[PDB]
Amino acid sequence: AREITDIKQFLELTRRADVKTATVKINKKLNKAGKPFRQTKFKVRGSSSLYTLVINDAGKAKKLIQSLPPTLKVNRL
Amino acid sequence: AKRTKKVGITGKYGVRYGSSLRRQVKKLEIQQHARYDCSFCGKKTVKRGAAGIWTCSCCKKTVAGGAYTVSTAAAATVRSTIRRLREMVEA
Amino acid sequence: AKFLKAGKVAVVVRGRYAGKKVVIVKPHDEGSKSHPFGHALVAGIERYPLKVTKKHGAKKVAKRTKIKPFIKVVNYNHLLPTRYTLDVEAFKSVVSTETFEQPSQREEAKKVVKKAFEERHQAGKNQWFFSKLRF
Amino acid sequence: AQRVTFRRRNPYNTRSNKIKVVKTPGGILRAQHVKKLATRPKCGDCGSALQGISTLRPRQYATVSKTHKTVSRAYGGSRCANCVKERIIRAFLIEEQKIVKKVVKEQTEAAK
Amino acid sequence: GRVIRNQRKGAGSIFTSHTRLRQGAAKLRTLDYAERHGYIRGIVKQIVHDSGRGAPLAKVVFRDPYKYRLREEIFIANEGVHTGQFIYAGKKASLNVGNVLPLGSVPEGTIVSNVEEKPGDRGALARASGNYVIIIGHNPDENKTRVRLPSGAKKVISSDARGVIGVIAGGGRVDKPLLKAGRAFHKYRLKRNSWPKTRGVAMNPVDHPHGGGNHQHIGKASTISRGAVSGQKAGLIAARRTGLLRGSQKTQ
RNA sequence: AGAACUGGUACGGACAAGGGGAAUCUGACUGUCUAAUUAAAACAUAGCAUUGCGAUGGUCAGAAAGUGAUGUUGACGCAAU
RNA sequence: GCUUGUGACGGCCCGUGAAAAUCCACAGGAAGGAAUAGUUUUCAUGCCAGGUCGUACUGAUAACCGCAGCAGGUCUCCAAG
RNA sequence: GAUGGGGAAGCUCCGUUUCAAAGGCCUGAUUUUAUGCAGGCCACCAUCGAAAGGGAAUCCGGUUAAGAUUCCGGAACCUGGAUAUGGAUUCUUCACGGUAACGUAACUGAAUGUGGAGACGUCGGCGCGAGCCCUGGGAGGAGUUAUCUUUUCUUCUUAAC
Repeated sequence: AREITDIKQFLELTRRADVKTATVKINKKLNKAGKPFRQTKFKVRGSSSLYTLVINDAGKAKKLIQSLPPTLKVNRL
Repeated sequence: AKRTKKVGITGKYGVRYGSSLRRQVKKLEIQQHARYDCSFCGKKTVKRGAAGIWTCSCCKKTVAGGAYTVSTAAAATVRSTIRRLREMVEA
Repeated sequence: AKFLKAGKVAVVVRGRYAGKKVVIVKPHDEGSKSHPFGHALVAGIERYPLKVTKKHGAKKVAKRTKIKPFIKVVNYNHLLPTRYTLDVEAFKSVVSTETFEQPSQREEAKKVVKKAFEERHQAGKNQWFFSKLRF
Repeated sequence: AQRVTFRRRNPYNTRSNKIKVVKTPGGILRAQHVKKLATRPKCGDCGSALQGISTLRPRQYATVSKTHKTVSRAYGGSRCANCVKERIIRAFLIEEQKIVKKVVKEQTEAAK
Repeated sequence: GRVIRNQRKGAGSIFTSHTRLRQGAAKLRTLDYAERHGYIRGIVKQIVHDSGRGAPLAKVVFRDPYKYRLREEIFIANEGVHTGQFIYAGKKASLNVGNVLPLGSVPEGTIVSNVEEKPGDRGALARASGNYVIIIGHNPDENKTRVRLPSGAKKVISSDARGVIGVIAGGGRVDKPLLKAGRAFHKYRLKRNSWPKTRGVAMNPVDHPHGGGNHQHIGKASTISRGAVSGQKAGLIAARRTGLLRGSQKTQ
């Protein structure tokens, strides 16, 4: 579906009582004219749409991945 | 540079259709495709679309007229007859 | 001479309030830094009061005689000046330069105009102004 | 160069059978059917296309929100600004002259 | 013998009019109380080209007085009318080109068109391009009026029948030679199946009475009596004078 | 477009691709037909002229009809030549 | 550069070159409505269902029609160096 | 092409809105009214008839001995219906901004009337886009290698929404 780029609202739709599954994807991409980095994508499967949240810095990944509720069945990689 | 001597627009028909028929056709197509002045805006923007319909490109004012002329000579006096006949009703 | 006075009644031909009459509160012939032209400060109304009859009674009369005003800056080129005049001796200091922007304080301007026009609509005062224009 | 074929069952090219060839992810050229083009809505008075209104097929207009179907003017999605602007002029001035017609009539007949 | 091309046009199999692109009949507004006692304000929205007609049409809208709606009317556009013109219909209508009035309401010298044979058929006479009928005298007694038809015939009709002032646009159309066969084909592709015409002398005796013979000659007398029978009315029908008529125009 | 050189003077090298002129008879031309022996100076075509008809009509159809074709027409039109 | 789509145009006409279902919008003001909350399901989200019929292959000097697997005929999209 | 009709001994023929009183429809009644009833109402006026005419909505990857835009996976949109959750609206009770063309996800609204789309000739050139064609660098594979060729061919792709 579409893509949303806000952290705070993203957690709201995780426990929105309609999301059953979610997936996380890792990509090793390039940037600018320098050395590459670690890139990750967080995907959430809704009832009629497939939301996503791309993050190009693994620094913010830690505090978010722990914030996922245990009741959410996550397909790691 | 006058490219063609005497046939102009009707020269597109080649050599066929005689000389008088082309010439008589030639006369009408000159004013059929010509540019007329508009009575509502006064511009050189009156052209013929369809048989006897004269439209103005600007202000979209379409005037009904002759098949090949905005105002045919056989009917220019018709409104002159009516207009001269109107005033006797009042005075 | 200059007939775009501070009590003049005009009609708006451009913008959201297209076809709704207004009253000129303050004219600006020399313009300003903002709106560098002949803008005019009007206080006209957006919703016209519906027609009332002898059969109407009590609450069905009060709701019909409801008026939703508005205050807006309009250029002279979007107005239709008339010879009509509306009594505006109430609200000199209501509509002014500071009345616009920070729309929180714009609200009370739209309130005093409504009540003032509510009083002026009762009885046969300015019947033409409060009649909806057919167009 | 790869060559494509029809996906529907009609073998003839018409306005309802327009074909655009697209580069499919699988590495092959696939024919993609295009729907017929939309036409701009037109003013009822001047006939010209009116701006500010979304252009789409007729039946599909039932899904778009009103923000693309109604400008905040009088005669919103039927007339276009200038036609409305002079419609106010024609209405205001003729009624203005009508009372002028009435006042002269009340004076001439009274002095008759 | 055989049925003839003139006989075969009665069954109407392939001779029907090509009435697909024709907007509609150009009949006048039906007479009503608002018309025979007063005048109605009305305006034409656009003028359109009809198929098979050399005269432009006019789409005039008349506000229904009985009910809240609009009625469109198809009028033959008299030359000199324009879109947005106020076309007036009724007794009290002024004398201007485009208005329709009964013949009894107009003084001597006026030429009109689309007049009614009877009071209410909504116009039968002088409907082609460039035609008009002249007012050549009134008959107040027994409410008649006689007029000059475009063919020169003088006919007397009721003063109550309506007619629209002015000549019809599209006149002078036949002054242009038709030149090509295709131009004739294009003209006749929308009117009827009456083109091209094959001479009866060329064909066989079965196909036409003129047919047969070792040469291209008619045979017996070509002129056919009016009291003849269908099947042989394929020549000069009740001809009065043949050859080049001599003398000037404007005959009595 | 031009200048030198060069090739047993070969060079649109294969394919591709107008014979031309003085006239005579006749149909003006484009076009059409005897699908299975006649493509024609035959038919058709624009042009010219004549005839009938103002609808309670002119021409034509039907066994009648409260039926039709021209006609969703009007003499600069329809119909017959 | 070829195929194709689209836009503003220009030329042509005594040819100016389809209808309806359907969908939407505007004028109008009926009717109802406040805050102790009434609308808002032509705003975002959530729930359910989408019935019947066809879907294989040829489409042509062997799958169709010409008694046959008969040099005949049969509509169309893509098309490189 | 069926009714109402008119012919015809008749099989049937004419017309199909024309000499037919030809229909359903929203508000209200509710609380035996089931749906009747009391008013506002509108009048269209059988049916058939073009899997290349108009037409609401989807694609990609893969999978059979023979199927796929139909099956598997993933990702969409439309229509009919029921119900809430969230947002906007409001004691200026049915929104604001911009001078304006107009915009902001929402941002009352019937009978009736009007307007737009559907809806659209052919030819000629021009502008722009896509598919393909030509080609440089680089990352791999295959071919030649008596002699020469930083050489030849090939993969480098992205959908509906």
